[PDB]
Amino acid sequence: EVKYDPCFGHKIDRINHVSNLGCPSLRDP
Amino acid sequence: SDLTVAVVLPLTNTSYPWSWARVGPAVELALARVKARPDLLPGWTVRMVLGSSENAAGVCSDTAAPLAAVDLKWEHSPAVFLGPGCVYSAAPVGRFTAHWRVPLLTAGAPALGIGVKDEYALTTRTGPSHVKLGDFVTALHRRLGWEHQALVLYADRLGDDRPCFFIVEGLYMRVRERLNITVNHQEFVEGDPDHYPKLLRAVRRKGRVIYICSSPDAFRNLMLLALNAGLTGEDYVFFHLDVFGQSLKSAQGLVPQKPWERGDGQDRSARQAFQAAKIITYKEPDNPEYLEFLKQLKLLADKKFNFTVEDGLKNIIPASFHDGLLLYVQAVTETLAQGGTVTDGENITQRMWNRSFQGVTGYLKIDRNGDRDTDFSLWDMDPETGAFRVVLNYNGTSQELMAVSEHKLYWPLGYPPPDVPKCGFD
Amino acid sequence: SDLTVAVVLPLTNTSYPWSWARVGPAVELALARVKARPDLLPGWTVRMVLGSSENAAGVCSDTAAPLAAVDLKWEHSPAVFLGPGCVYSAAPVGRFTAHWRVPLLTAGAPALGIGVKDEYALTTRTGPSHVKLGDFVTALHRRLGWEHQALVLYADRLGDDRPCFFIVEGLYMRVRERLNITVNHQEFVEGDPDHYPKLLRAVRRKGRVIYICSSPDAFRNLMLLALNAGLTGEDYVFFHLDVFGQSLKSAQGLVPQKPWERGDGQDRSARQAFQAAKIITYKEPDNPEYLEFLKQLKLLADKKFNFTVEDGLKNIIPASFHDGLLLYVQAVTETLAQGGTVTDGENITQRMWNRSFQGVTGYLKIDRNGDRDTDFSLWDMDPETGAFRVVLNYNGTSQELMAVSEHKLYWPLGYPPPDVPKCGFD
Ligand SMILES: *[C@@H]1O[C@H](CO)[C@@H](O[C@@H]2O[C@H](CO)[C@@H](O[C@H]3O[C@H](CO)[C@@H](O)[C@H](O[C@H]4O[C@H](CO)[C@@H](O)[C@H](O)[C@@H]4O)[C@@H]3O)[C@H](O)[C@H]2NC(C)=O)[C@H](O)[C@H]1NC(C)=O
Ligand SMILES: *[C@@H]1O[C@H](CO)[C@@H](O[C@@H]2O[C@H](CO)[C@@H](O[C@H]3O[C@H](CO)[C@@H](O)[C@H](O[C@H]4O[C@H](CO)[C@@H](O)[C@H](O)[C@@H]4O)[C@@H]3O)[C@H](O)[C@H]2NC(C)=O)[C@H](O)[C@H]1NC(C)=O
Ligand SMILES: *[C@@H]1O[C@H](CO)[C@@H](O[C@@H]2O[C@H](CO)[C@@H](O[C@H]3O[C@H](CO)[C@@H](O)[C@H](O)[C@@H]3O)[C@H](O)[C@H]2NC(C)=O)[C@H](O)[C@H]1NC(C)=O
Ligand SMILES: *[C@@H]1O[C@H](CO)[C@@H](O[C@@H]2O[C@H](CO)[C@@H](O[C@H]3O[C@H](CO)[C@@H](O)[C@H](O)[C@@H]3O)[C@H](O)[C@H]2NC(C)=O)[C@H](O)[C@H]1NC(C)=O
Ligand SMILES: [Cl-]
Ligand SMILES: [Cl-]
Repeated sequence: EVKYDPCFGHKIDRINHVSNLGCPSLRDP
Repeated sequence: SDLTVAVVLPLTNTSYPWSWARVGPAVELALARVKARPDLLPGWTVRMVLGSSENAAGVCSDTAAPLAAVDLKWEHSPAVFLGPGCVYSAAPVGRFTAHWRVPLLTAGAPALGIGVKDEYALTTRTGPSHVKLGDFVTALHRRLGWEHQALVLYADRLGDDRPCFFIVEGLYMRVRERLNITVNHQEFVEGDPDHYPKLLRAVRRKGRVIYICSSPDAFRNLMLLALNAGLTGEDYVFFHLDVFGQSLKSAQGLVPQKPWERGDGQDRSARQAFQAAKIITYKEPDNPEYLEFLKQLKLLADKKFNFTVEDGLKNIIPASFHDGLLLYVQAVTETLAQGGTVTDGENITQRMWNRSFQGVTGYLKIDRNGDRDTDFSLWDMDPETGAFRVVLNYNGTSQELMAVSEHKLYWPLGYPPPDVPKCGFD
Repeated sequence: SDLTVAVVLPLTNTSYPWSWARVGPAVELALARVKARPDLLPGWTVRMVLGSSENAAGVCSDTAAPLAAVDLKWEHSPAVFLGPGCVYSAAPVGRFTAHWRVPLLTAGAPALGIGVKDEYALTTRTGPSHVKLGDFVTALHRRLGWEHQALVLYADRLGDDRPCFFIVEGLYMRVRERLNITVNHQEFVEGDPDHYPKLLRAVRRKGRVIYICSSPDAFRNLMLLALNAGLTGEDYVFFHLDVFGQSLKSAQGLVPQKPWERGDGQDRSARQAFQAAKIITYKEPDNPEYLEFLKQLKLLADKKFNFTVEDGLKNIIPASFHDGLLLYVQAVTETLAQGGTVTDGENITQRMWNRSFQGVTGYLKIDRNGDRDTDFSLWDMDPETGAFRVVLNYNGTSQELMAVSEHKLYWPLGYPPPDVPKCGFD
């Protein structure tokens, strides 16, 4: 599962999910 | 002459499937069985040193857990780590233990990235992985004719462990690794009414095979609205990704199973809608040793841990800690049996990997990647009483779907609807 | 009587703007100035203990750095941490130092999440932040009439620090915090030709005001393709997010500045396209003390560090470590001056926060959030020689755009094109 994606596979640290930029969402802080 | 096992888990918060009040007694049972077995580490006294993964607020933390790990590594120099179960706790701890070359054992940490064992070296996962859910969904689509389009909705936030994000990530990546069909995915916030028009609109514009990871109440509200909006099982199928069966009761009693029942007036409407709904869960271990383990776990947790262990799929986590711990002692025993030592993490780890084992959870297979194969169930209501029951099981090691108690996957049409409608989604 | 300063930076790899071969001599210059000043920490002997944020391969690490931090905290019990500069190094360490209640100082770690000081307590950032880029982009749109739509392309991957992701994240969040206009964002892989048809297509369907964070060569290729596809400055404007001016030489010599020049055959076509392109960078400190600092940093790095410090915007990082350190010693001096101690992290931190200071970088303001306000320049070619020069400056503390050397923002039409075309993008 070393495939590339804009949302998934980007390390495990809360620093990579502060904005969910590359992830289609409906939210923000 | 003695083997020290460092534990990093929620030592005080009892809310987690891998909470110590629940994994502690399973581990005590496991150690008791190592004593009884003269074929497992004879004469050694396995010692347990504990550290808590939880922060000041009591929830598992990306900071308390790695700090507790360093604290145990220098105070006690252990041979193996047990836990953490939270993803954000396990990722920094797992990175430490890989650098230390100390083996790590956990029935939690199911995230896609812990799967990268080139980074998470000597991490062995004896519980579920979220890529394994991708395996089930794959076998489901192949064995049902959905080779085109699926939609995935998942509740998400910041503040918890984002379990639906990591579930969906695992499903998403593994499904597109194997089927490479179009899988759309959208994140919503459960408590926000703004998102439910957006979701419903996506449901009808983005898929007919739809997977929702969310709380039971949110999944129920989406079904009621899909009904209210004319979305029926002749054209849609909604899978609730409810791996721990939060929407269901205990498989031991509580006959029957009505997730749509809430006592809120909509129970009639909700059961109509749930005819288009199926529920994906982990499989309840069926073997007799599992039930005996549960009885003993409950006794030990009430007595030595002042905790009351209730029935439910969450108990596969302490059972898998129990089994993984025994699987480790076997490997250490064999490692010592060929001149090795309890610090030969690589040798010990490879003995555990690509290996089948018999535990209180029954058959359990560790794959070549060091992750336990995960079995899944599929629930479905029959139109008669509207009660949901297991109609399909998935054996993660053989990747086979087998019908259950001669039941059939209820379809309002008679067969599954196609992932694309008659024309386009437009 | 002596103040231990723990350092966690790349101690061996010299590729980083916060590499020790570059921050080391700047910190040594700073400590020498503390000595010379009888008004800063009189009679104290400030000690430096070093740990490396970098892993076995030599790159800054989410694991080496927090391990290095714990090691320094228990061996030397320091009063302050310096660094890390990498985002993935600084997030675990910053969470550790917040838990220890030890102040942390860094001119790196510009990520949006480090800004959440309720988590990263006692973290003071004396270098650039990526939310500050959002401030500049906001002031740019307000002062130019783009209140509708913008598109952000950024080159991202896994394996490095994902600097374009964190750059874009900060821009995206702060811009929608302040303007709440529609900002589309698409990520590409630089070395993958598959993405360039996708990018070009998005450029014409998703915006006319376009920000690209990418390598200079990628940004050049995109312009050449935009020209090749009929995208001119009468209707598009491409901002290259190049904060360290990788696409430009040094502001000291190398007159003039031609990012489109490459000697590859396309230099003629590339200059045509670059007429539609402007370049956003950090601002070179203009004060005379900065140039004196550079001369001394260069000398000290060549002599005691066997490193050759070349000119360029990257030097604002070791300059900002230098200034941040003196800012801290002032606060410690004032804290001692009112009965405090060198371990009163909160008092020391609040003295540093919401405060203006004079350093080798000139005027620098730490805002209420503990982050330095960041000044930005905007480069633009005049049509005469096609050379790019600063034509606009942004003062992050006053949030002002002011014209530079009476220059004007070159527009092929005479004025900036509208963020929406005449009709829709369709
Ligand atoms: C999910 O699918 C898995 C995929 O196969 C199933 O695995 C299989 O499990 C069986 C046992 O349940 C296992 O069988 C044999 O295993 C031994 C190793 O080869 C072998 O020596 C055994 O033979 C002995 O015992 C039998 C009686 O059981 C005697 O009759 C024999 O003469 C012999 O003395 C045994 O036959 C398979 O190897 C194993 N397959 C794989 C591929 O690992 C899981 O059981 C299944 N899980 C569930 C819950 O259904
Ligand atoms: C980016 O914008 C910032 C936003 O204002 C600018 O800030 C200003 O910088 C000036 C000095 O550069 C500063 O001025 C006064 O600051 C002292 C504190 O109030 C005050 O005591 C000073 O007065 C003394 O010295 C002057 C000579 O300078 C004498 O004539 C006076 O009689 C007095 O004895 C000084 O006047 C502003 O306070 C400060 N503003 C803010 C809001 O902080 C930045 O300078 C600007 N940076 C760049 C590089 O352009
Ligand atoms: C045991 O663990 C429980 C789950 O891990 C935990 O529940 C949760 O409690 C947190 C608070 O720690 C709630 O979170 C919030 O986080 C920030 C922190 O300030 C707030 O500002 C937010 O508004 C947000 O509400 C979770 O929502 C909550 N979740 C659930 C499912 O309960 C328990 O509190 C823990 N119990 C003990 C005794 O430690
Ligand atoms: C000093 O730091 C440099 C930047 O941090 C670093 O550069 C880069 O080197 C890494 C390898 O460490 C390259 O990365 C790759 O990572 C995996 C490792 O298994 C490979 O499989 C991938 O294919 C990928 O190529 C980076 O691409 C490279 N980047 C740049 C801009 O140079 C230097 O190597 C470091 N030098 C020393 C002496 O430590
Ligand atoms: Cl945990
Ligand atoms: Cl660093």
